[PDB]
Amino acid sequence: DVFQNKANVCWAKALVPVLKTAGIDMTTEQWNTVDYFETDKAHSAEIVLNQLCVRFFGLDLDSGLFSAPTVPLSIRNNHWDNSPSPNMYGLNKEVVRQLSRRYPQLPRAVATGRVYDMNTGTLRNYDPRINLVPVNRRLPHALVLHHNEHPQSDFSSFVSKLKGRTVLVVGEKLSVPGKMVDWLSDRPEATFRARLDLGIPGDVPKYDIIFVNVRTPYKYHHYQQCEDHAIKLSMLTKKACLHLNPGGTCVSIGYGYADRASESIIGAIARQFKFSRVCKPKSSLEETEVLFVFIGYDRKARTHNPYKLSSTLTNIYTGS
Repeated sequence: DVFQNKANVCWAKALVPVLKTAGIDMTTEQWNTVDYFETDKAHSAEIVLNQLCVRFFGLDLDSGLFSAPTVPLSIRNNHWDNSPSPNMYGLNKEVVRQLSRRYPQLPRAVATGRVYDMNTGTLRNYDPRINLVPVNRRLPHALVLHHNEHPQSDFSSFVSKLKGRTVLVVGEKLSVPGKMVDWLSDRPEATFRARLDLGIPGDVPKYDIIFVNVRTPYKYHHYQQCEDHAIKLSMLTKKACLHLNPGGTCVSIGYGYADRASESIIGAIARQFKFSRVCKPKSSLEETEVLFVFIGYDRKARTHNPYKLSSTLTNIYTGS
């Protein structure tokens, strides 16, 4: 009803009873501020929950604010529902009590379904721009000071320069001279034509190089753009690993890993390759944009290179 004309928002439906525990009752207009709701695309109910928790209460899920085992979020088939399951969520009152020490007005917000404004300590009506960043989370790298309006980047040259015979370009079209290029996209010209919100089709083959040429809109904050891109990291970039030949390379547009999902996904991917780099070629104009470069798909157990990518992101984003 709130959901009329929507085919792929079962993730928003599964959330309804979860949000209701924090007094939250989303209108259609409020769901419209989640982009995959507006464009009616498949999404993770857990990433969405994290994102709403930030917007509402200035904290992400790691705070435990929704850790009560009240309502399950489950995936039967490939859609979300509330079918019985150990993966349970719900406003946790003990955590609210503990947090009210630092945020005395938070109990009121989770009772009202209003926003707890981290900047002012007061209540507010919903708007996605009040709590831009979760305050319980130590970001693992710096974020840009400024974001401007630049022309879209072109990575043809960068992909050409990579070792590899066969290339799968995912998302936007890219011509890559000297390489055999398959194009995966919902565009009708595509070599393999598919809905990308469903992820990489199991039926696509293996490649020496996969390029995820997918971007996410900057709307109002670096953190916002990085968290909106996360579902794409998971559905495309992470699945790309199952379509690499031994020693192949995965390359992906990105905005860092400010949010917890992205950080989890990038780590899962990085630990499968001999090398993990962050590059920002002289073609990447947008300030928040980077390429994640994973070379040497070998799935050998090695030691954790985590501060390397963070340092590099930090230097990039502060300009250093």
